[PDB]
Amino acid sequence: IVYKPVDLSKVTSKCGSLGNIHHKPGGGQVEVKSEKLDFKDRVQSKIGSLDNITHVPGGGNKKIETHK
Amino acid sequence: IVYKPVDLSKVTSKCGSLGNIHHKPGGGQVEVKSEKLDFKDRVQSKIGSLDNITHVPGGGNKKIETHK
Amino acid sequence: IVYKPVDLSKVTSKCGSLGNIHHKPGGGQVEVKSEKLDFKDRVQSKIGSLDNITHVPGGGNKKIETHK
Repeated sequence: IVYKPVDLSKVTSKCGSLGNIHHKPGGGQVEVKSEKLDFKDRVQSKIGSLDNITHVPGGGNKKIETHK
Repeated sequence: IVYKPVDLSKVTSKCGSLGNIHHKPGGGQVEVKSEKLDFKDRVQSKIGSLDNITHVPGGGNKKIETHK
Repeated sequence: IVYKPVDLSKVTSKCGSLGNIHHKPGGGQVEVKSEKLDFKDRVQSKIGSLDNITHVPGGGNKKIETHK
């Protein structure tokens, strides 16, 4: 009996922002004015002219193999 | 009995924003005026002139290979 | 008995925004005026001129193989 399985296989994930070009991007003025506001539970707020956001919860790899 | 399976295969995920060109992208002025507002539960707010978001929960790979 | 299966397969996914050109995209002026609003439950709000958004929950790959 000769048992010589060969695995050269590639499992690859390229997830998120990759190889992009952003030439001279520009956010104009942002102006937020607030008066007599009332809040009675949690507040999350974000303010800003130019944003570039990447989230990657994904992109995981799994490779299960078995020989008998 | 001679057993010589060969795997050279590829499994590629390529997910999100890839290889894009943004050339002089311009966010205009953004102006937010808020007066006498009442909030009795949770607030999320985002304010901005130019925004670029990539979100990737996906793009995962699974390879399974069994030999008997 | 000789057993020599060869796998050269290329399982591939390309999901989201790929290889686009955005030449001088211009968001306009955005003006939001709010007065005397009541919110008895949760609020989510995005305000802005020029948003690029890519969301990819999908694009995953599964490969199963068995030899007997």
